[PDB]
Amino acid sequence: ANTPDRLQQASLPLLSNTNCKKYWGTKIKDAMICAGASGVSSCMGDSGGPLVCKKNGAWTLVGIVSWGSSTCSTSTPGVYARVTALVNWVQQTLAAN
Amino acid sequence: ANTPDRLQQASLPLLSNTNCKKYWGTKIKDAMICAGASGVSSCMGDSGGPLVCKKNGAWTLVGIVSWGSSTCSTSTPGVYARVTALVNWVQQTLAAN
Amino acid sequence: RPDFCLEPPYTGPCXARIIRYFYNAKAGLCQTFVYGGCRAKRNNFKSAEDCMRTCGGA
Amino acid sequence: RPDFCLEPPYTGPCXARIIRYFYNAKAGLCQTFVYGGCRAKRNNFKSAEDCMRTCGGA
Amino acid sequence: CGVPAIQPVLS
Amino acid sequence: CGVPAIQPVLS
Amino acid sequence: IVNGEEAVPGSWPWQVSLQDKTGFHFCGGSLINENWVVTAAHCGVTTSDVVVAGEFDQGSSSEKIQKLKIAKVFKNSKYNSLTINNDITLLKLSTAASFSQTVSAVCLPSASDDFAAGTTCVTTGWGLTRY
Amino acid sequence: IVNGEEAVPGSWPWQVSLQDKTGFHFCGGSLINENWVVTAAHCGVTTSDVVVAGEFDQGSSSEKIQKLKIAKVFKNSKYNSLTINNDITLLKLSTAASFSQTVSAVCLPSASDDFAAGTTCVTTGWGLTRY
Repeated sequence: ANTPDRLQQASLPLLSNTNCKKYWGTKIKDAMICAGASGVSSCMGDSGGPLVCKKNGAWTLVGIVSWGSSTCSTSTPGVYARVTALVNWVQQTLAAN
Repeated sequence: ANTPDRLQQASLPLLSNTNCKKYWGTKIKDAMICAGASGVSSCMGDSGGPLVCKKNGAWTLVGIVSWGSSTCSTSTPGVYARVTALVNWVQQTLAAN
Repeated sequence: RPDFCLEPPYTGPCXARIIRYFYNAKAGLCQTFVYGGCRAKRNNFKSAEDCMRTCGGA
Repeated sequence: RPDFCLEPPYTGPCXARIIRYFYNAKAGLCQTFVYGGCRAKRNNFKSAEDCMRTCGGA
Repeated sequence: CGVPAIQPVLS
Repeated sequence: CGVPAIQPVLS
Repeated sequence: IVNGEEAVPGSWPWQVSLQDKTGFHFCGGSLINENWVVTAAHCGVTTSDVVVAGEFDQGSSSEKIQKLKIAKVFKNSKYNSLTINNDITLLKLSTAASFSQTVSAVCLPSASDDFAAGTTCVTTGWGLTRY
Repeated sequence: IVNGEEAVPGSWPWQVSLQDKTGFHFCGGSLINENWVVTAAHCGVTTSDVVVAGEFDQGSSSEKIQKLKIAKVFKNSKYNSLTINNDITLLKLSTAASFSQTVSAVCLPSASDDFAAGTTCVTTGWGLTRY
């Protein structure tokens, strides 16, 4: 399959670590956050893009598309890099460069 | 879709230009010789190899595998570069180099 | 992109076995194929990079 | 040749779309495929040349 | 940051 | 030339 | 994205497309200011790749976009190539993005922010719509 | 060769395999002496390709073959890339072949030699056995 020409979007819920580990178990690590399993799925070519949530009205980067079901199943949790766990590294890198 | 590991061979008759042009018409040019249409066919990866006949007990290069049916049909004439039309060029090239 | 980017790969009538690249519009990228060595069509490149610079996104 | 040369290409679980090469034993040469970006298997090369030097003829 | 000039429409 | 040390066998 | 929907053009203006020198899209990313993009470490971005900002329709050759060269890649050195943990890389643009109606930055969270389970969030990109 | 048969190993000792630098077989050819191979012009041989002599089983890593570098390629300047006429190239080897039980030369004809229609001849190679 080929990628769509035009930018896509999907709404999807954040999952608790507990509920995410009911599928992925110990593959879920401390700088990961799960979302989806809700009828949509990130897939090939989405990696590195955003998972945003509103914070005080402003879209805020909560996840980075990372990995998931190897057939992009819409019934399993998608896994994203957890930006709150990595943002101190982000700010330090910016400050030094 | 892959080539055989082990070298293959096939016996096959030379065709007259006239009988060869009954299939290929004006595509047969003066430095081509036809052979086959006899249940065997050269195919992808054979190009540039030999078509040999005995001449005074010793195998002599009469054709060079060149072109033919686009599906390597065994009932159409294979076309080979006609070495008698090109051997003067061969000898000249060797002599100069 | 040029329409020739949408034609299937063409091995042609010669009997060589030469590795070339063609753009595969169904997959959206260039793929190898075996070329017979004469009468190439235009969706036939000597590198993946040439192929993608010429047909990428068709 | 190494048996890993005979394994089908592996996209893996990450969600990238990265062009890689794998040896296709059925065709006898390396082809392109889309790799997810993590957990590559060994039949996964960055160029056709690396792929054929490692798996050619398997 | 985080405020698009063109508002998204989510279905 | 033209005389193989190992003689070809044709069918 | 499988079972998503087409975005309103330009309504996700921090979304970038990461492309090789031929224009092939291999990953997305997000602008966090005019000089920096955040993306995933497993995308394997190098300084030969390009950040394309302001894009909507990758099949439209007439769309105004900003093709931006990458000066330096900062892969998080803790990225774990076995577990996929710490999957983040920063791209420092060699030329600043020009912010506009269709190009601008996403906010970053504070390390202590809690986004509750069940919160409806959004993800975007040009990934496959069927596997 | 479609519907041919396996040769007796080494019984066609002028048959060479033309390979790229990785060992991929793309054409055949014939030794005409210790320094020269004749092949087809459309094979597109270059000095980066190699002449492999003495081969039988391309899947056998233990066979005793001679891998011979190519010094210069002499494509017939009259080769017609539209009609395929004059389809001949000479390869001058940078190191001579060593003649042996499994490596030796085919004879060349004279230009006036006549080979009758219907003469049973032989062709050899590692081309496809099915298209």
